[PDB]
Amino acid sequence: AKSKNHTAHNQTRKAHRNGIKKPKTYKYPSLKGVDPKFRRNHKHALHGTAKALAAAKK
Amino acid sequence: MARRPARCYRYQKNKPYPKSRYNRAVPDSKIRIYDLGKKKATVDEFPLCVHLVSNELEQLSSEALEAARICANKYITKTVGRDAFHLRVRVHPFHVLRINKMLSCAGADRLQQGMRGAWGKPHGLAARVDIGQIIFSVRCKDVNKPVVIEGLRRARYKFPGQQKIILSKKWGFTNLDRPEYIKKRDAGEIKDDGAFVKFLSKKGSLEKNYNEFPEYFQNLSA
Amino acid sequence: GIDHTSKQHKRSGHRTAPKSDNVYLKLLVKLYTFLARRTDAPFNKVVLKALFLSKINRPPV
Amino acid sequence: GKSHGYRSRTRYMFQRDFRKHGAVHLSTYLKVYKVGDIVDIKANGSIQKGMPHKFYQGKTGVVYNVTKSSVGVIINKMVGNRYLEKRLNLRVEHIKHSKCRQEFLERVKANAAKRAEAKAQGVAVQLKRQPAQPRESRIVSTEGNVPQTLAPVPYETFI
Amino acid sequence: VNVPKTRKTYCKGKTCRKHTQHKVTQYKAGKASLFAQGKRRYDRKQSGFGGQTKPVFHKKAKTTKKVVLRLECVKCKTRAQLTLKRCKHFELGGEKKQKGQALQF
RNA sequence: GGUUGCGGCCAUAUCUACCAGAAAGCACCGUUUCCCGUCCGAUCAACUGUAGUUAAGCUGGUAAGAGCCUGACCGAGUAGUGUAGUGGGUGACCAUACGCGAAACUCAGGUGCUGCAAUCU
RNA sequence: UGUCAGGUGGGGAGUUUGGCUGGGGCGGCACAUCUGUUAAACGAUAACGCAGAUGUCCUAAGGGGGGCUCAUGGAGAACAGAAAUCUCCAGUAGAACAAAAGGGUAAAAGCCCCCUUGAUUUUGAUUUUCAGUGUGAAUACAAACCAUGAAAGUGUGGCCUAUCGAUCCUUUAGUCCCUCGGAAUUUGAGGCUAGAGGUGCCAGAAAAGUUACCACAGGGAUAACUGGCUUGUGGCAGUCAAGCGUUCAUAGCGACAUUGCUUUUUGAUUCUUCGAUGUCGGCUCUUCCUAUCAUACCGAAGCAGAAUUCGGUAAGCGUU
RNA sequence: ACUAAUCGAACCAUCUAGUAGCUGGUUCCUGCCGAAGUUUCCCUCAGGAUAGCAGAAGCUCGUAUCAGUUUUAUGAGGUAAAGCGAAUGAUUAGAGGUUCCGGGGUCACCUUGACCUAUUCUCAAACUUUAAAUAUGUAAGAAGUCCUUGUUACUUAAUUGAACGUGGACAUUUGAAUGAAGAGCUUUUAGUGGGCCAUUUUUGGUAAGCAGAACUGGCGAUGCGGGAUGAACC
Ligand SMILES: [Zn+2]
Repeated sequence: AKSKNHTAHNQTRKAHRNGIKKPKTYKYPSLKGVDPKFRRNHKHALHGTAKALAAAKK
Repeated sequence: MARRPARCYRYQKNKPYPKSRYNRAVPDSKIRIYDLGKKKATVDEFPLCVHLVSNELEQLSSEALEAARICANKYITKTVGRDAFHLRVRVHPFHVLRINKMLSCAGADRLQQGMRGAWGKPHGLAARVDIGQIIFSVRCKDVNKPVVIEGLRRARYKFPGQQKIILSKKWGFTNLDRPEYIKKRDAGEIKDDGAFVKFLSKKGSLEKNYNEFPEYFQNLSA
Repeated sequence: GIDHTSKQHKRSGHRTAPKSDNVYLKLLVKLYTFLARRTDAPFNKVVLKALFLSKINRPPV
Repeated sequence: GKSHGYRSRTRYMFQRDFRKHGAVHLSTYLKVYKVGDIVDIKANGSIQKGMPHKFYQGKTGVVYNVTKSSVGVIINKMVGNRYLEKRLNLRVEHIKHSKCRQEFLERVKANAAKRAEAKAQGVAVQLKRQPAQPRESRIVSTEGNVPQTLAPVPYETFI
Repeated sequence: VNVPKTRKTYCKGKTCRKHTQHKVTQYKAGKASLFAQGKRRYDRKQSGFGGQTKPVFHKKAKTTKKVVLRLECVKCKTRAQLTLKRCKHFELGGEKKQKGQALQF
């Protein structure tokens, strides 16, 4: 009938049982939501610098 | 309704619930007069200051203050006359106590739900006090001292808990110790203001300091 | 009575022997167990722990 | 009933400080934010456009995006047993540079500087910081400084 | 709520691609137009025995309709839809407000 | 060092009274053809830097000034609080141990500081 | 008479008759949302906790720009009075900002004035609720086209925090696009992309009662008995003493408070019992408690005697 | 009411082993690991799905991209406290001062009806200047620091800058402390989704072995020594 509405008891026990863990930040994060003006550059800048090193590699 | 015994609301269980725009329908406090005796005497007329101080942290019901105030006045008045003292009820009845209204009639279980929506309606007022806070302050001439302590002793009996009669070293209701206030009053930095006194500060516009306190500048110069 | 920071008696979680029944595939493990142990070359250690992989973990090349 | 609106329980988090109401000082829009900068979040309530949620006030995270008037900040968030990544649209009025990171940066220039002279002379220049070490021995003289005794003071009502 | 009979809004009419003048009207649902796929199915399901076979709405909570505006480009005759918020009472371009006006009753 | 234009921090700059201001500058100030605007060239706009002028404004100074900003071994290690106890207390609460530690109050100071550019006895 | 159609038709048939809930029913909405507090200075946090509010309103009460400062107070000005309009001074906001509250706002986010429709299109990403799902709301952008401004810039509705709705079906718009599969055309239908018609039980069944004739599954997850916790309520006791008591507080009472005990009431609760603890009263019968009505022995009195009143030891003995 | 001891719908057989979110039962041992009663949604509250907690299968590597931790530095908060001679709201006592917007008593006539100022007392969950303690965000590098100059349709007045770079130099310490029990990732599934108590902070109630919450730890699932005895206390 009348049941307890809410109880955060043992909630932090549970989270720390498996450890509270960072998202393990990687180099080169996703360019997701990054300024579309900036992104439409970085494609071309990378395209230019790759061929430049390719031409440098001959 | 019959007044609930004070044993119920003795302690500071609940957070302060004063008269405000969220606390609309409340009765008024029983105590209305807070300064008694020769209340308009100057500060020097009543040098000795006695305090009735609670040693514990409870709630003084508003009307208990009124109840003790009439008793403290009544012994004091009849022993040393009307104008030999001035008592001030320091603490004030701001905490509004709550009562859950109940039906105790025949078979009241039907018409009443019990504890569903059991937020209590305002029952009265009380004065919240902590340890060491002054309840009553009487100021009088020093020879009157036996009378005021005994008179305060009769008032102590209307209060729950334990209270103490302390002979304060202050000069009356002032915040100055007796020997050094005498130096201040003698040096002339003190103008009465009906019931209390004005102090001359070393900081301020000198012209105003001269306006209120010519005697200090004359006393130093002379 | 000690506190236990980690799970006790925790199996290493890695295959130690091929839980296939294949006798020939255990002969190769017997050979490479000897080579991995009796040599300092990391290559034998690698191949020994690649012989235990399941069929899904041994994809065709 | 119960409310959990976008800005509930913010009676005091978005109050402008005492005598600090009104116009935001103009250095705010002048600070330059580059992707990788570590910034904290202190939402000055005066600017209503682009406020962060009340959870991020005080949370310090890196800037991943830089926009016309806003910058994009990454903040780790407590959700269950894992940290999530939260990319925020933040008007620059609500952020400021973190002074913790610049202290580390200026230290790095200090570490590089003293290591440079260590290359020439004085090897083992002791790069790493040292916490407060236990204090060494010393002599405490008494010329004119005889130890004056103290006694516990008797209880007085003082009232 | 009052909105004018005209509005200069966008027109993606493949020819305009720019803010153009519009004539605007209140959305009309239109005739139910039996032979619709649901109506053909519903008539087949309702015919026979068993009475009512699909739910019939009974409980009404809202009292408004989100008024939709039938934007109509004056040049290319392209019709577009714009939605407004809920409104108890709605008018189309009438009695333009004037601030410093008397208390006419 | 003063002034102006633009400012940074945003009262140490504010506020209320009094005093002072060489040179320059600022402003007040003079007039409505054009522009422009208002009930009203008072605002704004234009034009003369010409008739004058520190009275303003402004700037600086003065006040046992309020305020504001710092500090203080002044309050106060106070209130409060984290941890612990088979601590006291009927309870209310309180003391203790290991820590952290205020605010009001009082006292002592101070009253803008600079940045770019031009200019000035 | 046969078929079809319209009505009538609890005669009869099937089915339903929400949830939460200090048992249920009544009430209410705590069922979707919002503000402050509770909420214990990150966050999160409940109750049928408290104060309240929402299902709208606005072509302006949106957007931009320009001018000015508001509430109030004071001084004044024929009618003019506290309050008709004008003028000046002080005016840190004490006003206004559509609507609840809170936050925010001074050459403004307020009042007045000018122009306008960005309250538009394409989608995508992000924040809150969160499963990092949806809806809702919001932030930043990009590609466009517009609005305003001298420009910078601002604007993707209301200063911000609420103001709202899935699949199916209908309908409207767009793409003039796809399909109708034996070719073709046109109506017609079905698709794709944008909305609307609503589901407030608000992640969304289409749904009226009774059972004191009842039945089943169970439930002490939940009442009616008792017992237990507490004692508000009832009773009983105590401290102080303004007074009554001719005089006198305390012979006897005792207002105003205030401290306790009891489970001889009624409470509040749901811990035990729902695969049963036989549910009031009376008849009868025993024992126990003392908070004593009488009796034994006393003390006190405004007790001369007698009647009485209070109190002590005392439950042995009686109490029709 | 009665209708074969059966009646508010007989009896017999079948569909039928009808349905059950409900009750009871669910059979050998040992070993290792080992919980949950909470989120959200549901005509949902005796039940499910989903996340969480647990097992197993492991997989990639080999002391780290780590941590229920501290220090240092830098943020954020508005609770406790404190404050009303500080704002709003209240509030006790007085003291000093008014337009013809009231003298009510002789026309401007002392004239008791104001507010304003300097004090005084006590406050506040929906007040606050200020403001702790605890708890809380980030950082403490080799994915970094510095130098050189290449790409870009982006940005700047610019061959300025932004991002990514290219090549060069960066051990006693590769840039605080302590520890690491290996670290990281995946799959999959069981059970659970009725909780209860203790300290402290708490809300409603007079109070409760009352109802609801926050942190922590326990009992559930746990024996053993103590509290004569008891799930929680030591
Ligand atoms: Zn068009």
